[PDB]
Parts: sequence; C-alpha cells; structure tokens
Amino acid sequence: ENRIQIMSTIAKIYRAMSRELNRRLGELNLSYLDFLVLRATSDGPKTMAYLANRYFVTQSAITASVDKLEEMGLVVRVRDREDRAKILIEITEKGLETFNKGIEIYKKLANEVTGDLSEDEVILVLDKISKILKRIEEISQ
Amino acid sequence: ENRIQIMSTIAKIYRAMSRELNRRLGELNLSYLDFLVLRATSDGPKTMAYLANRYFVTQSAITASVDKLEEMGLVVRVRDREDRAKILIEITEKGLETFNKGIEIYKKLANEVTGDLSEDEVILVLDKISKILKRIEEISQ
Ligand SMILES: [Ca+2]
Ligand SMILES: [Ca+2]
Repeated sequence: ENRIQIMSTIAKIYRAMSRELNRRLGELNLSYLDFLVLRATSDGPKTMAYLANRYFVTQSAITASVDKLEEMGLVVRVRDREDRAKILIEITEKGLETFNKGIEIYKKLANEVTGDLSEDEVILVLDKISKILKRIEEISQ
Repeated sequence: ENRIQIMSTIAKIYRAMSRELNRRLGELNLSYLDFLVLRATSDGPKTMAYLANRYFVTQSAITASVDKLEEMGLVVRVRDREDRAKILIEITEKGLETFNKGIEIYKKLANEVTGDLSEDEVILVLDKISKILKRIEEISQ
C-alpha cells in the first residue's frame, strides 16, 4: 500500500543517491562515508563510537575512513591531556575546505534530483518526512 | 537549504529503517538484504547480476545472501537446459511464505513510522518523491 511504498521509495532513492554521490565525491578523493565523517566533524569533534552509530556503519569501517582522512590531512585524532585513551576526531582546515567542496557537490545533485518539484512541493515533503525520521529514530534506538 | 535537507533526511530515514528492519527480520532468520532478495524473486526469477545492481551491493554480498537462502530452502538456482552456466535465482514455496511474513513486518513498521501522517499526507509525499526517484535513477545509471 501507500505507506509501504513511501518507505520502499525512500530506500530506492537512497541507494541511487549513494551510487551517484560516491561517483561525484570520487573526484574529491572521497567515498560517501568519508564525506559523512567530514560532515559530522565539520561542526565539532566527534568520538569514533558516535560516527559508527549515527551513520549506521561498523567500527572497522569508521576506523578505515578515519585512517584515510588522517593520511589525507583532513582530520586529526585529538587526545585528552590527562588520558590520551579518550579520542575525538577533529576536522582540519584542509578538511573543512574539502567538506565545503563536497557539500557543493551534494547541493548540485540535490537540485537536479528534486528538479521536478517546485519550492512549495519541496517544503511539503520535507516537513512531512521529518516526522517519519523522528519516529523511526525513536523506534530503532 | 530545503532540497539538501530533503535528501539528507531521506538518508537518515533509510539508515534508521535499515537498522530496525534488520532487527525485526532477524526473527525470521533474515537480514534486510536477504529479505530484498526474496522480494526481488517473489515476482519472478532474477539473475545474480540484476540483484547486485538493483540493490546496490557487491556481487560477493549477493552470493553470500543467495547461498544462505538456498541452504534455508528459500530459493534455488535454476539452470538452462542447454547451458547450465546461465543461472537464475528462483524463489521456493517456503521462500514465498517467508517473504510474505517479511512483507507483513515491513507493513507494520511502515504504518508505525508514518503514523503522524494522514492518508492524504502520505499521498502527497509518495507522488512527489516518486519523481525524485525517477530522476536519480536516470542520473546514476
Ligand atoms: Ca526508543
Ligand atoms: Ca542515464
């Protein structure tokens, strides 16, 4: 029915978007996951546990992405002055510049895919699916 | 902006849904991917290449899922009478019964997550995001 198809359509959109984002982000030497790590750290340092949980990936996947971004000079591991065991992933100036280029790629793609929708239609959809997100996040965890 | 957030919200919804589906489908001894393989074959036999492409996963992931469903007696590998190299994954009666239970789990979860949306609101969203899906599929491949 309708409610089923809304969720299945969201899934198909995500898969297709993920494929294209990986392709376009590739020119920035990033994968979609790498870009998400930069997005997460762009507004403040994040624990690796947070990253894995928030974006639903394995801790090994986060370790791999962070190791990569670190070698690329986009993020750094920050340790507590009294306990270096406590780690936070902090974005670098270079990381922020790359993130900004990535967000622009995202912006352009988003405009393209929603091209059939007028500003108002975009508004209706956003407001409504925002409620779906709130519920599933309350349900799943 | 709005168009960006529509796509990012869709992504968050997908991740959260995926987590919960894996959890609920688990009781049916299935992962979300396994369930998708059953969904794909429920209406007709599918090539393994199709499965990997349609649901954006690696061929090794499909091989693993198909090997599993085959051992579970939910699907079978069908070969051409003149060229056994040509393979199609066909669902079994048991596979269809399990798929049906899976679709019911999906149905209930969908009703829950879209609970804040009235039938009409569900209609508006579906019609509109369907256009987004058409575009991204045209763009990505
Ligand atoms: Ca909860
Ligand atoms: Ca095309």
